[PDB]
Amino acid sequence: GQNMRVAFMPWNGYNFEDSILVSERVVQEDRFTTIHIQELACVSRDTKL
Amino acid sequence: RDVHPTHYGRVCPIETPEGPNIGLINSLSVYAQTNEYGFLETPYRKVTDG
Amino acid sequence: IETINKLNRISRQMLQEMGREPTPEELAERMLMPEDKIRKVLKIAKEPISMETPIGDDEDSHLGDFIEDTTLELPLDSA
Amino acid sequence: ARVTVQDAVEKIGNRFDLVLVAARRARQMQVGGKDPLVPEENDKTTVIALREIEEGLINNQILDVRERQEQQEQEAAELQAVTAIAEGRR
Amino acid sequence: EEFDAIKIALASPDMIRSWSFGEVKKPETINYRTFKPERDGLFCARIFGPVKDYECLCGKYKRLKHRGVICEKCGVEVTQTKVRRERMGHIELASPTAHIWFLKSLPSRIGLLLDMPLRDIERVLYFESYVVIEGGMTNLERQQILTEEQYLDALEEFGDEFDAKMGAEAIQALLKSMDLEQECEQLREELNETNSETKRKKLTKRIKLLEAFVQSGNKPEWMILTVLPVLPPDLRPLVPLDGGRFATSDLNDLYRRVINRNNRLKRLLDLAAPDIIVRNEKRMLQEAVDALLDNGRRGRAITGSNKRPLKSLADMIKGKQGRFRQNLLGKRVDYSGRSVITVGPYLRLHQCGLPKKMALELFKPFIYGKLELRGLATTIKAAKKMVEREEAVVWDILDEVIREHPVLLNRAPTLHRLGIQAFEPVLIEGKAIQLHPLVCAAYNADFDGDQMAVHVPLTLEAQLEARALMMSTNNILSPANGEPIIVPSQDVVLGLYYMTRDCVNAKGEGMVLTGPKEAERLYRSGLASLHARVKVRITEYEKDANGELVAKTSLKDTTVGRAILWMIVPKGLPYSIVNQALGKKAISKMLNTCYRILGLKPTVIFADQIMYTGFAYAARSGASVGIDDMVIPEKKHEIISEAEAEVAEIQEQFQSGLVTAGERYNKVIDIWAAANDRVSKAMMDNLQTETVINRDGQEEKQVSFNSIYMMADSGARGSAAQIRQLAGMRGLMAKPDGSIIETPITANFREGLNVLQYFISTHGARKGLADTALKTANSGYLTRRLVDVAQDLVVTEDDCGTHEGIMMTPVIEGGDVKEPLRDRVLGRVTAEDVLKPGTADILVPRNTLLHEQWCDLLEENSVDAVKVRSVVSCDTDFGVCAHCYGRDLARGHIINKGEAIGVIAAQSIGEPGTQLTMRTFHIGGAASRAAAESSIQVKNKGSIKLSNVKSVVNSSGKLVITSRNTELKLIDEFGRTKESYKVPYGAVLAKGDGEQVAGGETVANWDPHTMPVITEVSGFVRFTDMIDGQTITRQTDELTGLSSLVVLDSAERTAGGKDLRPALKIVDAQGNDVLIPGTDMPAQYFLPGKAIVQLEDGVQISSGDTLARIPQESGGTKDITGGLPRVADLFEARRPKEPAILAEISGIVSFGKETKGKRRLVITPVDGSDPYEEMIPKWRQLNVFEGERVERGDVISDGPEAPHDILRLRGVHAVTRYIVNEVQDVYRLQGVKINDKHIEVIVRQMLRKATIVNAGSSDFLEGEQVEYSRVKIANRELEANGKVGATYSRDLLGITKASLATESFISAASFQETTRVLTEAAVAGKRDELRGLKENVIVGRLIPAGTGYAYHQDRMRRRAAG
Amino acid sequence: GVLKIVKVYLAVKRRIQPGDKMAGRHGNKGVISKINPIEDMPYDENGTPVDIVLNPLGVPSRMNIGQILETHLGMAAKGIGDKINAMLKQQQEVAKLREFIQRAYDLGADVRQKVDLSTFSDEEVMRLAENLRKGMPIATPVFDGAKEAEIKELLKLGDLPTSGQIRLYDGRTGEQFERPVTVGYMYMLKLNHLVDDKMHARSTGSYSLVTQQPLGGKAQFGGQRFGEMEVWALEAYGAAYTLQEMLTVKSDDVNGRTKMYKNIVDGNHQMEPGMPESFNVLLKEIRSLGINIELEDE
RNA sequence: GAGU
DNA sequence: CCGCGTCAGACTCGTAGGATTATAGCATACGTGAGGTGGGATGTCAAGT
DNA sequence: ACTTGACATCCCACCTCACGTATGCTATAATGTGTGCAGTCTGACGCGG
Ligand SMILES: [Mg+2]
Ligand SMILES: [Zn+2]
Repeated sequence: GQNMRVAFMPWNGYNFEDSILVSERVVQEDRFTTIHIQELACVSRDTKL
Repeated sequence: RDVHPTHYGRVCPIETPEGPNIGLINSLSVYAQTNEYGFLETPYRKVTDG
Repeated sequence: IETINKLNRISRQMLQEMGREPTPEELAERMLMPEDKIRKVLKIAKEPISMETPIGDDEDSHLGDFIEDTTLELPLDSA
Repeated sequence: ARVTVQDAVEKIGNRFDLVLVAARRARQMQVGGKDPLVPEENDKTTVIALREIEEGLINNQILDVRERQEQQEQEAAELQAVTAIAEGRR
Repeated sequence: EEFDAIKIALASPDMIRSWSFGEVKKPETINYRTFKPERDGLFCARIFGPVKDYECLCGKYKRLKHRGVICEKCGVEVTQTKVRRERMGHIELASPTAHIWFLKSLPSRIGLLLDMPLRDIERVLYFESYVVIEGGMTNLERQQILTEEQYLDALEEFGDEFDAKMGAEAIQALLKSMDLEQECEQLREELNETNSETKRKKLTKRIKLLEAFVQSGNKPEWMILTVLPVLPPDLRPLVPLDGGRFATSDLNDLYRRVINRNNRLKRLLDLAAPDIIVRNEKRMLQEAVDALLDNGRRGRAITGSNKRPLKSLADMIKGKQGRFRQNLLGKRVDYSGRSVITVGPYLRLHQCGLPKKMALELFKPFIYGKLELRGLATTIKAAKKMVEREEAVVWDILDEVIREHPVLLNRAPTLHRLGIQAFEPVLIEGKAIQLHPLVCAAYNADFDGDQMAVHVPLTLEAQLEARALMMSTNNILSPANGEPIIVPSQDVVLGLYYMTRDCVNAKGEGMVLTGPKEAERLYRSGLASLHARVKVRITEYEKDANGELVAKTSLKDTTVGRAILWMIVPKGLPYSIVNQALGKKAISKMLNTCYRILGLKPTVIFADQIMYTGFAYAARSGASVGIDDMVIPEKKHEIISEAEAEVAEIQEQFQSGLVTAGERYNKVIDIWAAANDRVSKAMMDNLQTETVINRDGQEEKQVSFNSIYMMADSGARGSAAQIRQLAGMRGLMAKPDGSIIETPITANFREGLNVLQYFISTHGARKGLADTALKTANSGYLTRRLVDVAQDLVVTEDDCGTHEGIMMTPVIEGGDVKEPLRDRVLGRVTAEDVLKPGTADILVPRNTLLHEQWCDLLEENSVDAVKVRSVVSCDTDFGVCAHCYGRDLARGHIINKGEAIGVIAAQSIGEPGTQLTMRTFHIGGAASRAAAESSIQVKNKGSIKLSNVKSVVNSSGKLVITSRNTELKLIDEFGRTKESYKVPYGAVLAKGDGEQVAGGETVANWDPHTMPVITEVSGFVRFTDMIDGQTITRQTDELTGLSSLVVLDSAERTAGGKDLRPALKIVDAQGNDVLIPGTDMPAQYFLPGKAIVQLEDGVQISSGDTLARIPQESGGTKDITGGLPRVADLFEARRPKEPAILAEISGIVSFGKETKGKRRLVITPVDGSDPYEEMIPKWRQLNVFEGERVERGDVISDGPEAPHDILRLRGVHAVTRYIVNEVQDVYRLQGVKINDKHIEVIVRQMLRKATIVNAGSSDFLEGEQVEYSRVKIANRELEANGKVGATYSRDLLGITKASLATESFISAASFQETTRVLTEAAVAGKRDELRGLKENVIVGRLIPAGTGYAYHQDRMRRRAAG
Repeated sequence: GVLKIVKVYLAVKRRIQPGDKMAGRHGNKGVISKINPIEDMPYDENGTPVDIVLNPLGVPSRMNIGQILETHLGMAAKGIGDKINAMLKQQQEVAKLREFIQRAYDLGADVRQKVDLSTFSDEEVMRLAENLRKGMPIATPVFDGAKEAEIKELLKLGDLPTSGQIRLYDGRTGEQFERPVTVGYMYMLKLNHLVDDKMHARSTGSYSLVTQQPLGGKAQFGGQRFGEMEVWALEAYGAAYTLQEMLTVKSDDVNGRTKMYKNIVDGNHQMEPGMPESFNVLLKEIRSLGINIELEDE
């Protein structure tokens, strides 16, 4: 994965119960962005129709 | 399912799916392998007279 | 039924000669029948698989838990 | 109210009654286009019904009162029509 | 077709003809290429209806113009396809076949009607032997088995008159010919002359079957099936997968085989086939039929082509994956969405974040309506096109609909009713749902990827019920206990704690402030810390009696922080509340008091406030968790090494041999326990305080600000135990099972454990997690059972006017007053007035609901026992009274008439079980219990006064207790029972009766892991029946030749030493039985199973010297492990393994007819003339001396009391009392508080049935088990008119049986035993009147509870009007 | 039966959002609640702003303290990177860089692995420096790991507080937090659980064949099962009409759901219920078993 | 493979 | 009291994809669904009505 | 606003055709067999014996 500067502290209930507060800087750097290669299949069948 | 002293150096006592699968499926410990008869074995160092 | 029987007896031989499978063309060759007819028989050859078939490898679903009724014009279209 | 319908609850008595009596008035607003007493301020009929009963201007008994009244007026006026059909019948 | 009832009976074969439209002659379904239905086949259009709407087979006739048109060529009727769900077909069975269900399912009505065992019938049916139907000849009559050539030896000689046959057809015949009417009368006449007990019981059963049969009008010949009905095709449809492949139901394959074999039978009949093959075919026919109905009941079942057993009709109904539970009592629903939860600090109490794309989809139809009415879209087609593009406009319309709409949030599992709550949804970007922090506790939800469902109540009524009844803001209180569910958690608490906590000097110590606002101004300028001690001028507000404003104006001493908090506090609450450093404790109390005194809306608003505050200050406080924040106590290795070196000394001193296994184990474990607690408290001191830095030379102290420690004391997260494992010593754990390991973990997670230690802990860890899984399904199942039983109980009446009630005490169970009267009784209606000599002769008016304030007044009086009107003692039929129930805890007020209290109770009681399993199973990674039951310690200075014991003074001089009935209480200044302790058998005492104990002095003493048996008299130990191998085991060493005898129990005993009761007889210096002082017993102390006899044969014991110690290892489950089944069992009314016995009526009892050691009691009543003789086991221990004047339900035997017996002797109130307390003991062990009223609800459901002695005008008679409701209905009608009376007695059924007994057979069928219940009701011709809940549920009707009360009572009055 | 087929690969660049699933190696896990603008997040005296803010209250009751150790060692690892990066920007001499680096490795009085540098060529030296510019990667092996004192020792070489706590300035207000907090680098991961998949909702779509109930799963556009549990909840309330909705208009009643749909568009919201198909399923299966069940008229 |  | 038998055992959701069979052939009689062309039924137009 | 007749396009029904379908007949002698997994739990109420 990737390593970030974490600060252990309670925020205004954004870190409530194991919930996570995180920086826009993470998206700025493009860290934790996944590539997902999804597959789809198109099938041309033969009905008696 | 429960944790046997024999698992020492053979299976990780600490790697298993939580829930009804637990106790059933377990990862092979690091250095561990299967012996001749498919029995679990662990490499150990000899100590000769002290 | 008798035609199906021919099919499978020949199938064994052909797999052993080729080292693999029989394509409809190659099969159709050896039988001297029209490929269309062969393919038809291949499809018709499928036996009833059960609606109650546990689709879930984990006893989740009896195939039925998939099947939708396309007969039903949708409440969208009924409106 | 908006947050807590408890005041309206207290005015009627029972929770369940409040819900059903309110539905009947809210339904009337919807159906008959019956006119909302307190200025609307774009509340849903949920809230409209709630407010009216909050102030105590709707009661199950007065809802039935309104029904009795408008039904009596209907019969009075359609005396003319139902009498023609009635003479026909015998 | 707007209906009243449902009746179930045997289907007549000709009734089956009636429903069936056509006969399925061919096994074929359809043509292989053209998938149209075949002629007389399984999917036949001529029989079951047309495939496609309004279009016949051959396709000449289509369109609505043809309705009821009957195509002349093909014979296809022109109609709706829908008919294929409702037309039945049928099969003509050539061999009448018996119905499997009425054979193989117990009891099997055929077998019981003919009083014939299963095997006989089998051999008959399977054509192994013949049987006699009708014997003109006296030699043989009904039901005689004949073999192959016995039938020939019979036929050859007799015949003519002699009638017998083989198989199901023979049984059919015997069924028609048996005389329905005559036999019933015969049996009662039989009864009239002579009735030996068990014979009369079975004869009674049979009478019941027979009478019920002919009243229902069900004909026995119907047991045999001639016509076989065939299920509609749509229910067993045949469908193509898109790949060309097909799927067909298992019904189709069973049915096909049925037809195949039946057709072959037609062929064999026309061919006149030989007997052997004809018989074989009838076997096969029977198989196929019975496989179709219920496969595998008959033994080895038909499998799938796979391997998998074919799924029969029975499976379809019955299974949990069957129709009932999967499709009927619950289903998949539209207008719902599901996704991940995310925190919404900004949301208000009644709100929730609803993702854009989710809500768009959900609220689709609402969108279209408004789109068309506003004219934004020409028609609905264009509205769809306009939604699927998605412009700005779309969002606005969504906004308007969502405005004032409430939506439901659900979390599985539905622990209780608040698992679904209503909120006003607020639209947000993103795909995540936002949940309000406060309500996380009720859903038991936490933010680690949990998902929630969001359903939409669509109608005005749904909307109403959601916002009014289900709204978050409406429901703060647990229906379970009266207390709040929606409350501070974690961070909230932490921030609050931060502010309220006070600190030495810091900034601006001793500043005097004009009002609260100044405080915050000071903090924000950095001219004062919130921790700073301050004088503030503040006006506390007071509620008056009528509800006015009471401003009081002066000097308060608080912190900055508390001044800020007083700002949040609503107008009229006293300062006292915020004055203290608030933890989880103080927080909840504030809310509670606020609710109860102030009221609803204010509390709502205030609760929200407190939430936000907490977040804020948590954030500025800046609390974190560093390595040094976990403080290793200064003296750790010192205290450890000392304990270690001393334990080492006792192990070396082991080889010397004053060291049994028991003593050593005890010694090791105890030294380790004491050392860890030392370590714990030093770690806690260190962490707890630690502000002892020099004030420029000398030092000082105050409450330090350690973050972990703050979380501990705040109750934010940590508790002491967890802390201990982190910074202290991890401690001892549990091995694989019950075994507790000798060497503990001295290290902490701070240090890090090693190979060995970490490995050690894994056992407990894995065990714990496996428990959280597998042991919770038991609790879930249990709960569902409760649910099912508790459905019909609803408030129908306000007050029936009962004077009866149950006397509730403050529970002084042993050690303290664990739950007082106030807590047990709050919000209940009272029955009667209680008098006590008190402050001025207390009297308290009855029929009164005791509110909080009533309670306060009675608290000052200190009444002990209160008769309170109970749910059980309710007079109301089928349900209870508003009064008998009391407060609906969740609402705060009297319960609403109509609300379903039954399910209320069930959910509350199932909820915690399910929770208290899961929690200490995934947080408590090891195992231990508080079992240092070492010494008693009197807390406050008072007199010592004893109730119930008889002690015997020894040589060392201890007051040693030899009684099982001992308590040790404490008297105060002017004579009362304040403190209470429970001391077991063999306990040394210090001060006896009368003498004064000074503060914290040791008055009692006993060693925990060892109950000694102590002798009352002196002299030589004489051995009786303790031979080696039979009853005792030699353990002997060398040295001077010492040993320790172990007297083994039943398991290790050989077959000859079963009855041998080992004893230690008390003989004197002379030989003869020295007798205990004043009493007749020659002292023979019966040493129990495994009694390790230290003091051997030949050592003169002084009076009070130990003869043999008895070890009892309490490993210590605690948790909900041992608890769960115990609870379940009390609720299932299950007689425990050793039930004690009681006395029946009053009067002087006595002995007589004594077997070896089998005690007998002949109780002859002084008033009652009759004597009751009851035999008693040899090994059974007696509590009683001899002649006493007893009352009914006098306990004599040792053990836990059997619920049934208690019911019978004591009656209702006492049994009910026992259940409540005994259950509550378990949940009190876990500290989960639940109101007794719920337990009471259940018990009333368990009392649902009674037993009749004596005939009414109705269908009663001796020993019939009829509903309590039907008895009271008979009462009304018969007492008013006259006729002969009926005597009744109440009966107790547990859970499952009670549920199955209720007159709602669809209810019972939905529960369990689907097959069985159906058959019983079918034979009974039972008629279900549909008053209960689940009935209407399943039919998709209006529940007769609450909101549905109105409509349901309307139908009831419509029953009276014709 | 199949004429032809085309496989198509979609490439989605899927960006992190709120509701995605993230965890550390220590069992501490969580959902993204909000993504804050850089300004909102606390910052160092140095001006370096924070990346993630994790709740300390997740620590003590879960009893994984190793994540704290990782955080501290993680800051010091980056502290190494800090100083090295600085001397890289400041060019300087090979020798001096070599000195710093080697004294770093040989930090432990008790270390096994002795990397006496010396022999290394200038190429390899500056090359190595560049690599450790990003923060030096350390190896605590299992149970045989780095003691707390050696970690403290390295925090001096990072020139940062040995307690691993720093005083933080709130980027919103400018107010400091009253006490220092534990800051440092921890190794985070984004799970295979994407909120993208977890999102799903259904109004109307395909229904079940036999029971005529809504199907299951995002795959069929299926609806959620409102189970007996949920039923129980409704029952606890007096909520009869909502329940009836779930039982009929929302599921197996065809005429009812279609009619109520139209009513909703029209602004009625009247229910007018029908008979759920499941119940008819029930009737017919019982009669197949030769058991007569009739619904009796009043 | 999720969580309670 | 042992016997053996019978009946139970959480909640929701989420993700991968379905076939192996052994099997003779045919000559004849009968039925069932379809193409290819004429009669009858409506469709479209142009004037003239 | 309407009808009439001419001429040109479309819809319904019955006939010959061809493949598809149903059932019979075969002769060295062949004649007592198949077959698996289910289970382990576990307290439980119940009848049978
Ligand atoms: Mg969770
Ligand atoms: Zn037709």
